[PDB]
Amino acid sequence: SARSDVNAITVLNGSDFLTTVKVRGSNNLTDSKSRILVKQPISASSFLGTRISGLSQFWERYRWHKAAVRYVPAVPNTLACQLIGYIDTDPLDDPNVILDVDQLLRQATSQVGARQWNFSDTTTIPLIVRRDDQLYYTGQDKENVRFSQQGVFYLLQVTTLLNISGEAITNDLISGSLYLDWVCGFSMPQINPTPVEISQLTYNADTIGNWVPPTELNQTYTQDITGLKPNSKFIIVPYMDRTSSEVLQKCTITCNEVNAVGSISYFDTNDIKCNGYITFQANNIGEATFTLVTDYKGVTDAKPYQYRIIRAIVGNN
Amino acid sequence: ARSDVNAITVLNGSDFLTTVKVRGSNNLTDSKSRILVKQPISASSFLGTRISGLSQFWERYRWHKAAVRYVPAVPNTLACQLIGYIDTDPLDDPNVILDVDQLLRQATSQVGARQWNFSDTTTIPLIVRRDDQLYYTGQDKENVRFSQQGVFYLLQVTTLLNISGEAITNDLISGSLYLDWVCGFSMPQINPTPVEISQLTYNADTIGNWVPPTELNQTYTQDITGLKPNSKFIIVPYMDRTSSEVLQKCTITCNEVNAVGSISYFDTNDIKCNGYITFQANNIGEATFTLVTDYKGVTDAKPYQYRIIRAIVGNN
Amino acid sequence: SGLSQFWERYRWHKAAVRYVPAVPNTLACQLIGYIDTDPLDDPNVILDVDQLLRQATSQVGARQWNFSDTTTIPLIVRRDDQLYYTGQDKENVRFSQQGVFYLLQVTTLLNISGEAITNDLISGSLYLDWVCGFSMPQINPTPVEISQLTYNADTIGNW
Amino acid sequence: ARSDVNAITVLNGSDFLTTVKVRGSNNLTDSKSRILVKQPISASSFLGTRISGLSQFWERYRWHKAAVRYVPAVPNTLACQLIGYIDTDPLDDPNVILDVDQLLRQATSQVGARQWNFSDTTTIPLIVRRDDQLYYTGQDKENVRFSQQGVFYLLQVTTLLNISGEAITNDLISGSLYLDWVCGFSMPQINPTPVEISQLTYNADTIGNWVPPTELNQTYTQDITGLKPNSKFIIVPYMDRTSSEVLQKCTITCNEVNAVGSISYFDTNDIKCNGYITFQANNIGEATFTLVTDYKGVTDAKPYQYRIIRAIVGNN
Amino acid sequence: SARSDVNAITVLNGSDFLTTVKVRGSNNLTDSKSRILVKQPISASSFLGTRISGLSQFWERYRWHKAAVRYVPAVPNTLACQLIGYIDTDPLDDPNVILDVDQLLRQATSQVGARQWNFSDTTTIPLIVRRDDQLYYTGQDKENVRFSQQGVFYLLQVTTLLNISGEAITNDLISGSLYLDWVCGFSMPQINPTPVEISQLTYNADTIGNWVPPTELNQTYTQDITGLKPNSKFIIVPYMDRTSSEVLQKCTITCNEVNAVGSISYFDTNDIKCNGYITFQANNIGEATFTLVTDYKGVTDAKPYQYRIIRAIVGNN
Amino acid sequence: RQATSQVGARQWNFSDTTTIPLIVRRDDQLYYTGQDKENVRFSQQGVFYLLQV
Amino acid sequence: VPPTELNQTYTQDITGLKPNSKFIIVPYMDRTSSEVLQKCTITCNEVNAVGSI
Amino acid sequence: RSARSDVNAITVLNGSDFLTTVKVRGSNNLTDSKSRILVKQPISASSFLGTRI
Amino acid sequence: PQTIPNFNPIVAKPTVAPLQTNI
Amino acid sequence: PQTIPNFNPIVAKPTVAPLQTNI
Ligand SMILES: [Ca+2]
Ligand SMILES: [Ca+2]
Ligand SMILES: [Ca+2]
Ligand SMILES: [Ca+2]
Ligand SMILES: [Ca+2]
Ligand SMILES: [Ca+2]
Ligand SMILES: [Ca+2]
Ligand SMILES: [Ca+2]
Ligand SMILES: [Ca+2]
Ligand SMILES: [Ca+2]
Ligand SMILES: [Ca+2]
Repeated sequence: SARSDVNAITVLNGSDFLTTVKVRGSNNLTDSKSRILVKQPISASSFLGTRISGLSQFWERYRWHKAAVRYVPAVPNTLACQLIGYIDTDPLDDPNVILDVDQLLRQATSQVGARQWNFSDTTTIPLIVRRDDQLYYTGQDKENVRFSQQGVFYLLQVTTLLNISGEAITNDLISGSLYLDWVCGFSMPQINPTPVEISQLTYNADTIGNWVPPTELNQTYTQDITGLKPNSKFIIVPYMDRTSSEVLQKCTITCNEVNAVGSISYFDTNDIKCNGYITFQANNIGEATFTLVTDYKGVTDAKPYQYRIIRAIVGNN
Repeated sequence: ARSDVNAITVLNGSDFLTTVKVRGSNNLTDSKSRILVKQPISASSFLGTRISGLSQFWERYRWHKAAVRYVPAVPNTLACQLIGYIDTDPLDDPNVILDVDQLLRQATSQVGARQWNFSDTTTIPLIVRRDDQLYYTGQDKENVRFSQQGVFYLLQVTTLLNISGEAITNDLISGSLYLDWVCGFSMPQINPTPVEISQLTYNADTIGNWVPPTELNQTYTQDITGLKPNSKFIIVPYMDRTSSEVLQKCTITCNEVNAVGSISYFDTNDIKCNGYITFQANNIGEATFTLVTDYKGVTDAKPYQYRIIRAIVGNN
Repeated sequence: SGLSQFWERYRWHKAAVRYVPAVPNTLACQLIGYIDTDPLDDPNVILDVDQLLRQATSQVGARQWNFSDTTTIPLIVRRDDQLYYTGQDKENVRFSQQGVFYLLQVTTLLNISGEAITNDLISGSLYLDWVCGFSMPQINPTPVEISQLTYNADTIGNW
Repeated sequence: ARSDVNAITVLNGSDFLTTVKVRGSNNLTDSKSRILVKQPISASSFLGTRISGLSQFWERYRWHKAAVRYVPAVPNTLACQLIGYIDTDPLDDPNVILDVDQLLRQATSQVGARQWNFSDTTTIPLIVRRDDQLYYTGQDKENVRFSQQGVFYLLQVTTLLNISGEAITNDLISGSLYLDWVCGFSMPQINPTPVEISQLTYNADTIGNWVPPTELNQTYTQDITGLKPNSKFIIVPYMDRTSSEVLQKCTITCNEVNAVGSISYFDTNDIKCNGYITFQANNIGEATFTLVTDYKGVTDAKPYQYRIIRAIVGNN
Repeated sequence: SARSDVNAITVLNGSDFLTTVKVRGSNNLTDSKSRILVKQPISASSFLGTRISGLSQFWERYRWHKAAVRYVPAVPNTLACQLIGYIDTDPLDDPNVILDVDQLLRQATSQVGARQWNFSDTTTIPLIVRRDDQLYYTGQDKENVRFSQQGVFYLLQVTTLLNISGEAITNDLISGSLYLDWVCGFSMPQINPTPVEISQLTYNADTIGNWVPPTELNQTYTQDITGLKPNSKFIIVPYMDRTSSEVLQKCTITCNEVNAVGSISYFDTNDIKCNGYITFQANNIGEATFTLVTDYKGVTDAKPYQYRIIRAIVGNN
Repeated sequence: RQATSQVGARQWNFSDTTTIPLIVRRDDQLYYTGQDKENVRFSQQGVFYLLQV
Repeated sequence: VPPTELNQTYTQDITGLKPNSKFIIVPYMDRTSSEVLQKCTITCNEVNAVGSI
Repeated sequence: RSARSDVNAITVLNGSDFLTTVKVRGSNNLTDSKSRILVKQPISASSFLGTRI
Repeated sequence: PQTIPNFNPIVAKPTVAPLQTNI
Repeated sequence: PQTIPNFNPIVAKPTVAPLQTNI
């Protein structure tokens, strides 16, 4: 009858679509960390609209019975590069810290499911299953990752691509895509809230900090903001409820990473000014780092400028 | 691994449909108000109830052992008999009937009908057809008999009463309806849902101005245009100007769904430019705002600035 | 499709859709193809590109390939035994169709040297190796249609 | 194909009989009012309950596992013990009994009797005779023991009470009676029901006149004759005349079952000749209407026109 | 016990009575559409008082196990004509559109259950059953017909009838009747409302349109009314709440089909007039087509005449 | 249409033969003899009606 | 043919047409008589008409 | 490289169908010898229309 | 050879119609 | 059942096209 009140394994199958790759050329390839181009976990609730991420906000646990990551080229055979991929089952064993490029690749053809292939053909990177009965939780990665993520797909580039005339290409280039056929088994019916649905965004605004003041007159120091989520896309706007006498000028600039939209300023003489907006995504540890440019003469500041953060609750974000 | 195989995947669960309110003496005139909720029973006819999100990833469904509960939120000191039947020709519409007698009589003749007072609970079942017919999934595009095994009607036999036996007049929320399903899906895929951007992006460039009057004190209905039909927004104040007079404004919104916020302005040796309001936009490209205008600078100094920030998401 | 007008009903016991290329391996574009069996929910209403390509592979009989090699996209039969009607639709479509072949384009074109091609082109052809079963002997009509005359005098001239 | 065969065709269902109201102190005098509903239990004794339309297509019935529910529409703060018994000699009439004691005592001695307070529910069964007797179908022509396996009585043991234990006086609706049957029919045919025309046809030719008075303002009771005994009708105004004065009439009906409508008249540079009234005709060939007479043309100009439209159907 | 709460097939049998036929003579027989004389579906809830239509407002689904349409003559053998019948299991394959008469008959001796016979003898036209488990709904045909109707009985005339002296008869003639022995199986207990019962008619009147005005002075243009049911029997009456100066005369006439009872007019000088009534049945697509006769002189009309529709809710209608 | 829905009815032109049978009950009621002088459902088992369509 | 009267709503017939066809009419003149001539003819067609002459 | 079978195989079919309805002349329409044929209908398989052959 | 059966068959059965039966 | 054979078949045969034979 109905109202079962029972827990049962439900095995499912399908195929999906990960993100397209983006091979690096020459003007974006000078370090070990450029050889690594996609760091992408292989959990369930880690995508948008794939039939495995949307289908996992309705159970609570999972276990990849057998998975495989399938590469498909989008290039002619007349182009030349070479890339390898491996799935590490210890998501906090990070290759972020290796410096010499050769060591970075030798620790990839050691994991027990690694492959190697040109970017003009196809091959399946399989996932390898621990010898236990462990069940991993769905949802966003909250405190520790060894509960949630069952693997991490690291694809990384060996060579540098090049045209038919041998001239190494300078810009980026799309070299195919990744699809992930899967078979997994879920256990506990419920709903995780972290991938909320559209028509429920709220635009929270209740976090009001304050910029630290300088000590000297001219300075371009920096500042960091903690307590934010490990990953999101925020926006800042200024906020000012103070007074002044002479100038009290200041000009904060965007954080020192990729995302940047504009600038922001503060200026409190008769030609007063308070405007700007910066967009960014917080680093994986859950903070950010700004840089300031202060050029006022008063030293007894005693009035730290206030700011604001706001975000849209629409999904994992 | 790839299989290219099709299977059934029987599932189970329980859900929340909606709440229920009963009509009083004043709102009860004839059969159109005798009915009070006409809610289809399909898989993809809910706002995130684990089946309207889970019957997005299959095309075809077929219930097995569905059932609908009623859970009250009233004491035993009130009574209004009500009935409930799940019809299976979804084009059958009781609104056509006009005599209340026959309206209550084509309702309990259905198989899975139950009759009860709204002070206690009752389970209404779903009676499944005989053949092997599988119902499509998606919204109701043009015809309904492909995509609904059933609808759900909840009626209101003779009016409320009280401890001393008199009919009250005010409307009243009574209980809530739940659902306990077992269904068999087939053919993995995704049905579409219109979505024009699938990743966050902020529209932090829009700009406008608020005109102050040449009057000492008066409230207005300053309007904004050039927006989407219906969406969410949020205003943030700012200023890139000059002034040397005692200005003051503490404007406020005029909306019903979302008016949670405040704004302030103050421009002298001390400053105040804090606040935020967030609102819904009616389907005109329109929004109403009211001013305060408690400043002494009767002469127009310079109009202030505001900015919307539209989040480019699935749809606003 | 002329010989099906002599039977009301049909059902594809099997089907498949070959891709017979026309180019060498010096031209590249992932293109993705599938057969949807709800012939009313269509992809044309989507307005982004990243969602259009992950509802095209989640289908259970989809294939992905560069357009310089072959493939076979099969038709995935239902579990029930519904027989679909013949003739042009003139109705709701879920009686007179069993599937719809969509073919997409996920990547831009690329040449021998890795630059994008500016102009469109044709790249191949598509066969359909089928099996089918018809039921009821009859003869459906042929739709004869004609639009009446309409004179249009709404332009003043000048000499 | 033709078979010329006779079979049983056991069926099942559930139905709605009627509602129930309990007598107060004032309406309760003796045994005649002690009983409150005397409703036969046959197949063809209802107004469209899936058995009074479905026991039209067979001559003979025989119940198997009938049963009668009671569903309340009152709180626990009221109490009046009531009993219920299905007797099987339909000529047994409790109205003959006069002492209330013996009246309550030939009622629970029946086999399928149940006794309960009217704040909760209870199922009364039907006890089927032993032999193979099949009861005819149709209305009760002249004798009843051919066409009723049972009647249903519902009594009222000692009067109502209240939260503080006092007997109230006003009448009160309490609950509703339902039915859950299983019966075996036989011999396919159709019983007749008097029907003089079996297809729509409108009688849009009748004509009449309304006399206005030679008085400035007065209300009348203008009557109409030459109609059927009891029927439905609808009036539509019209006019094929002339006038050049400020006329005005907004007449209205005088009926209780159907008075939903209005009529208007206005005849000058602006005109108004809209409205419709629909009514029932008492069993005289009669109908009462009232005028308004707010016009200034005291002199009789010309009487207006009206028209009934009888729909020639089964019976009006 | 009682209160089963179960769905069960109930097989039933009987015989019924369709409508008498009406053979066409000579003054009513010049087209392909005169050769076709009865277009009558073969569903269950498609009659009045037959024991199959009244018996089907009490279940919800059906399936003809085996049916047969039986012809019985009402004529002597000395009369001469010849007619054929067939049951098409695709109720939207319509022969309304064929023009040449011979094609109309060749597509009848192609369906797999067709017969041919003189109108002075008898023969059973059987129904043919699809190879599926499909169950068709009862009730009126609402949106699409392929759910409700399992067939359509088309009887159609080949020759022209004639007396013993060879003189072709000019008028119509009754050539027998049709009876329909049947065996069908219903599934779901319920009540459809569309065949309401007598003593519940209401005479609704809430639909108020308005006639479009002309543009010129003298004109006899036409107009159509949509939104009505696919089939019914309505009546119109005039409705006027406007003013006038000079004449504003107009005379609408009945629609251009069979049903017509009278006329209707409008005339708004001192000898004012507002009266009339037209009866009709809407076409199968659910509309109607009137024709007007306007003969007034004012051009700035700006006052479209109003009208009214009313109907009796007594049955399918 | 109430004359043919009966289960033992026949239809025919009046220039050929037929046989209209009597359809016996399922129970075993025995009917009494003599002229009715009463309700009729004791002393009769059927009634032959013949119509003209 | 015009009438022999000053003002008269004069009817006019046309012959030599098909039982059903979409025709159209256009005016022209080839002479005068040197006074005030004026006519604004209008149709009585059983379907529709666009304008007038 | 695609290709299909270079096989020319005979397939045989059976059945019947409907051809025409023949009308007969009388005395007014029977004047000459040309009004004495009353149907000429070719016998090619492709001459009919609405026959499944 | 290569012949589908029973494509579109027809079967005809004659009878008679006397002037009287005279049972 | 009731199935004519080889109605409209097709057969496909692949090959290759190298860049040099180098006999
Ligand atoms: Ca590792
Ligand atoms: Ca229903
Ligand atoms: Ca229905
Ligand atoms: Ca689909
Ligand atoms: Ca779909
Ligand atoms: Ca008794
Ligand atoms: Ca007795
Ligand atoms: Ca009877
Ligand atoms: Ca057909
Ligand atoms: Ca067809
Ligand atoms: Ca005797």
